[PDB]
Order: sequence, then structure tokens, then C-alpha cells
Amino acid sequence: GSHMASSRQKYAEEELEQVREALRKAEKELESHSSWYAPEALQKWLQLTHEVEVQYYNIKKQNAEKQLLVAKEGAEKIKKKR
Amino acid sequence: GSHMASSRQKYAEEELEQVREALRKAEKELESHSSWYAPEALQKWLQLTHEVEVQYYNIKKQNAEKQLLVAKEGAEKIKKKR
Repeated sequence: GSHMASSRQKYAEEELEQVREALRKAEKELESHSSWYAPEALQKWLQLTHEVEVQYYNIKKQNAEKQLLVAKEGAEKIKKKR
Repeated sequence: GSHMASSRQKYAEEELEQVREALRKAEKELESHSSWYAPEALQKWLQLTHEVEVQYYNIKKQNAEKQLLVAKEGAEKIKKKR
């Protein structure tokens, strides 16, 4: 049968929150750290996070949109029951 | 003194990795889950992740750029010592 979403929904929620919050959390570190300001260490840290998150936003946004595209359609084509 | 980056660098690395990899990890779930395809549960899950990550990319990208802007300049203005 379909390994659907019930228990996995929690993992989805828990990780959704963890992923987004941890990213922002780390930015919170950077500001709380910028209270004293580090050299290239700080610069490199957030710069990597920034170039990575943006690079990844592009790949993941397109991925996500397409992944759900095929899933959304695929699911509502196959799931026609209650 | 400055609460600088040495031990915090590891937390930065560990969390940078955890944040980005967990987001992609969760996409991996979605595809491994789309192998069977869930209804609105799947749709809602990734759609939220997508709208959130993009909303947040915008806020965090601008934040990060400005946070390091002030930190980069501020730090290299203050840190002129070895």
C-alpha cells in the first residue's frame, strides 16, 4: 500500500520547523556574535550560509515545485478514493 | 573581550550543515514518499516548506547580507590587531 502521511507528517512538521528555525537561529547567533564582531571567521560563516541558502533556494524551490507537481498530479490521479 | 569565533565556529559548521542538509533531507523524504504519493498531506507539506523557504530566503538573504555588512565593516574597523 501507499506509505502515506500520518506519522511521517509529524517528522515533516518537526523537521520543517527545525530546518527553518535552525537557519534563523544561526543568524541569531551571528547577530549575538556581531555584538562583538568577529573577523573573516564571521564573514566566512554567514557568507557561506548566504550563498548556500540562496543557491539551494533556487535548486530546492524548483525541485519542490516540480516534486509536488508530479506528486500533486500523480496523487490526485491515483487517489480517487476515500 | 570579544566573544569571538573558535568554538562557535564548530556550532556554525554543525548547524550550517544540519540546516541545509535537513531541508534537502526532508525533500528526500518527499520524493521517497512520492514513490507512493500522498494527497493534500504531501501537497501541504512541501508547499509550506516551499513558500516558507522562499519567504525566508528573501528575509534571511537580505538580513544576512546586511548583518554581515555591518559586521564585516564593523569588525575590520575594530579588529586591526593580530
